[PDB]
Amino acid sequence: KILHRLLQEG
Amino acid sequence: HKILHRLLQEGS
Amino acid sequence: HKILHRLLQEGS
Amino acid sequence: KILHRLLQEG
Amino acid sequence: NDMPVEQILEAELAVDPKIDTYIDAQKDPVTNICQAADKQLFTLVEWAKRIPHFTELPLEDQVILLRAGWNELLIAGFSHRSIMAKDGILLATGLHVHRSSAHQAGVGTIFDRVLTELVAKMRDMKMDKTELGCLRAVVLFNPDAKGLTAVQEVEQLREKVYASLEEYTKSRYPEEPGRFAKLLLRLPALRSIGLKCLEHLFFFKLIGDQPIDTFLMEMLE
Amino acid sequence: NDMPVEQILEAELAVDPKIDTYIDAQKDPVTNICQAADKQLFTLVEWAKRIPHFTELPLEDQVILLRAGWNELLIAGFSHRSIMAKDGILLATGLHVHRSSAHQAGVGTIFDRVLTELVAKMRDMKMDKTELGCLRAVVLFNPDAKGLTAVQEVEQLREKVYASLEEYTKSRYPEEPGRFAKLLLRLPALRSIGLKCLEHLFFFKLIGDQPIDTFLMEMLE
Amino acid sequence: NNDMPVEQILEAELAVDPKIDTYIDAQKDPVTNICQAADKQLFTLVEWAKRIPHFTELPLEDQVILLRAGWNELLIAGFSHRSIMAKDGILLATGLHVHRSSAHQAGVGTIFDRVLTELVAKMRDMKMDKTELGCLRAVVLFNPDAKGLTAVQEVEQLREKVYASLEEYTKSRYPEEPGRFAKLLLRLPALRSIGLKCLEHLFFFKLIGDQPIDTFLMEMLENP
Amino acid sequence: NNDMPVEQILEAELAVDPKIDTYIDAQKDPVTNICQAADKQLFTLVEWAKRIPHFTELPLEDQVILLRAGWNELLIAGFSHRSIMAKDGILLATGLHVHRSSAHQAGVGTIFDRVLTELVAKMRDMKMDKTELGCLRAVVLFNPDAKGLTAVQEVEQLREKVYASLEEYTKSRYPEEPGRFAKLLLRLPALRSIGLKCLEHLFFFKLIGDQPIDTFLMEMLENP
Ligand SMILES: CC1=C(/C=C/C(C)=C\C=C\C(C)=C\C(=O)O)C(C)(C)CCC1
Ligand SMILES: CC1=C(/C=C/C(C)=C\C=C\C(C)=C\C(=O)O)C(C)(C)CCC1
Ligand SMILES: CC1=C(/C=C/C(C)=C\C=C\C(C)=C\C(=O)O)C(C)(C)CCC1
Ligand SMILES: CC1=C(/C=C/C(C)=C\C=C\C(C)=C\C(=O)O)C(C)(C)CCC1
Repeated sequence: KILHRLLQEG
Repeated sequence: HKILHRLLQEGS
Repeated sequence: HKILHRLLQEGS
Repeated sequence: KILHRLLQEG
Repeated sequence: NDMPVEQILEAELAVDPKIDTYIDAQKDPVTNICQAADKQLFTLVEWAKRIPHFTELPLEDQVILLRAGWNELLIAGFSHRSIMAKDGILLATGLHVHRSSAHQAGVGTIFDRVLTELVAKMRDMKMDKTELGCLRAVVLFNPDAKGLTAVQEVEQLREKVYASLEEYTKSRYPEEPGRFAKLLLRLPALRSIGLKCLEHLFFFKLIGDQPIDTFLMEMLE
Repeated sequence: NDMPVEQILEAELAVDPKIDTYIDAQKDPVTNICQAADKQLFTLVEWAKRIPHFTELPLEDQVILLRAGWNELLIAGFSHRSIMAKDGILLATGLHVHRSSAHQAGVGTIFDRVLTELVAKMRDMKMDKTELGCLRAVVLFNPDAKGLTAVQEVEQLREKVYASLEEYTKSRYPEEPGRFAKLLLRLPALRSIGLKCLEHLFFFKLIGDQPIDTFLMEMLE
Repeated sequence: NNDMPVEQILEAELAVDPKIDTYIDAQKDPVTNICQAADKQLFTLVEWAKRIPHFTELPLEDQVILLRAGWNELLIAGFSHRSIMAKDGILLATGLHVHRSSAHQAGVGTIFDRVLTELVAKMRDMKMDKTELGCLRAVVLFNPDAKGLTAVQEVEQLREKVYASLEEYTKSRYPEEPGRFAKLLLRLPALRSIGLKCLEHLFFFKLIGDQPIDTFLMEMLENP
Repeated sequence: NNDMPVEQILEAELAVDPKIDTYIDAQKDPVTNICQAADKQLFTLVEWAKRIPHFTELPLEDQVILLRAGWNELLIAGFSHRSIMAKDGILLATGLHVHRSSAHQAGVGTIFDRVLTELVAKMRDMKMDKTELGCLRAVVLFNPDAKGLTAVQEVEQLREKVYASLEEYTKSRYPEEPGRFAKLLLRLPALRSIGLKCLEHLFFFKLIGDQPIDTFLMEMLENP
């Protein structure tokens, strides 16, 4: 989604 | 069903 | 608001 | 879930 | 032949509402849509009376078909009309109901289904009045409807309708081999949205059975 | 002190419904729940009149508080009562409304929220009548409510209530340092479910504004 | 013609055909019988889907969406068709036969009769074969109206391909009957209606909390 | 006491504090201003969450559920608190100041005043600090009532830990005020009320189709 994106590259 | 019956008789 | 006012006067 | 499970080992 | 698409086109044309502009409502959309429906029910009968052979079915069957079909018949009708709106539906009373009113009034979710699964697809393929009239006729000729006497008669009438539709379609749109399928494949969505509307309507009818008691009314003002 | 938990307990006890068995209804659950509400509104006032200091607020504020608080006050009440049911709520009219009726009647989703976020948690921690009365008092003393005159007065009353609650809690449940928090942290859910109910109620009130026209009624029977 | 060969859809139906030649009539509580058969068939249903051309190239979140939106009509279509071999009853994948009298006694008679008269009898009278059944199911599977699809176009398009292959198969295998393709597609609205009404019965048996229901079925009734 | 050190929550608030010392009052259309600031803050909001102890040990499908359920109250709490520094206005992370007169002219005055009187003024009057703000936000984040959580217990439990640390910090940093902990938690119901009403305004601006809205914000309004 974008949220998933953001939460994985962490 | 009064309304539908009545309407089905009239046209023709 | 008639019902709430009236009820708020009565008890005491 | 179970459905995911089932759909991946394919 | 015997089930001519031209007379089916006639039947649709004869029931377009005579229609000005279309003002909004945002005020009681649900009410407005139910009034439009009641209003269109009268004209639904006249439409049916004009579909070939319909009135030569037994009287009893003519009423079963219309009691079984109306909601899907009315949904198909306003959906096809509403193609020229963006995100709204156009009622026969000349009112336009916006998607934003529909969510505000609590029916957002079934409304969206009408826009996405009916209106938008009717629009993307430019379904014409002839295809719509045929689809409605197929729905009107529902040989599954309970209690029918002339079962086999309705079956033959529906078979007629779709043969003429396929015919009309192959010839008016020969660039589109899938068109006929694509049209029939909208009927499941119609069926489905039809059922969800009736739930809505049964719920409003029981609500309206019984006013709110007077103190509760007072807290709501 | 000055805001004693004992009198708060008294106020709750004085308004338990005098209660037999609890028969189902499955028939018009929404109606039944709205009648129970109307009924409890009368007793809600008496409850309030018995919360210390409430009646020494200006009359005007007493009405603002109760117009602002009732729905959350009534939801908290039936939720706490309903702890002994499994998946249902117990109305003050002695009716039990099953989760399965609530979905059938179209309010399944807010109903489930009541069970999960209120009833089940009230049950898991065994919230007692004293904690419930305090929580309701805190809600009754809402210093954010619009148009209040004695703002600061309500603020002081709510501050009292929660100090006595914390006190009651630390002493009746000293095995549970988190208990007081856990109780206050149910108020957001209450707030939220309260708002969703009022939407429901406004929608039924407009439905009921206007019957269904007569042909439409006839298609629904 | 295209990229959606009916042999492969037929290969799909046949790989999941529970091969059953003797049934036991089951007068006990049919609802539990039907639930267990449905749980059981959910597992085959996924195997079935994975064997449908291009299904498994779809965004995974889309495979899940389709199966979760289509399971109830898909399984209804399955046992309605196996059931053409019974008379007034349905035939479960678990080897049980449930008679209509027994559905009536258990208070689900009406929806039961709707399956007999709208699906089974029609499928039997037009001698719907396994190829057409698979296509119909594949059409139902590739449902581009399902909420939350990310690849809507790919789904639409795979739909179109199934119904192009169906139609061509039909024209070739049954040229006596030029209406056959339409007759097939026109069973889908009943399929949709009856699928909604069964899901309503199920969801309600689940909410009453009494009626058993196993675990894949349960995951489905939580997924809708 | 436990496993949820407030230093680390405070470290979290400070890492996302947009450091801003001069604002421009924005009388133009405030709604677009607020939307863009919200889009902008959604990105920091995720950075913020990832820095909350144990957040990133949660089932991933749970991180998503929490952020998607908590974003609107989380961001409201953020700018309400930065805004204690204004008077009758709010201060956006984008450097704009929106005055209440201007919210009124744009027809969102009522919810605007609710933020001033129920959140900003209270936060200012009790001198809520950044530590308490972070805890409140962490409490809101670890919302065990969110639909679809798989690790409910882990969430509950992390909630409990935040509010245990909060309470102990409060007792120690503000022993003058024994009610402070309660005063903090009692701002959450208003936070919840005002969050619902803003989401209603947003969803409605989205459905009207006119009002701009960027892309992370849009993904949120499609996620609810
Ligand atoms: C879709 C819909 C509803 C029902 C509409 C039906 C069943 C008939 C409307 C026909 C019209 C509006 C006729 C016309 O103007 O041609 C209800 C009321 C449940 C509310 C939400 C949206
Ligand atoms: C929760 C709920 C609803 C509203 C209930 C409210 C706001 C008051 C009920 C109080 C009772 C039932 C009093 C008592 O018996 O103590 C409505 C009607 C929207 C329908 C769905 C479930
Ligand atoms: C039809 C029917 C029901 C639902 C069945 C469904 C949703 C699928 C059945 C799966 C089978 C029977 C699989 C197979 O046998 O291949 C319920 C429970 C409402 C009881 C009434 C009759
Ligand atoms: C409050 C408010 C609205 C919603 C704001 C929301 C949901 C979050 C704002 C984020 C900001 C402003 C982030 C930051 O500045 O840190 C709407 C759009 C209803 C307009 C009325 C006032």
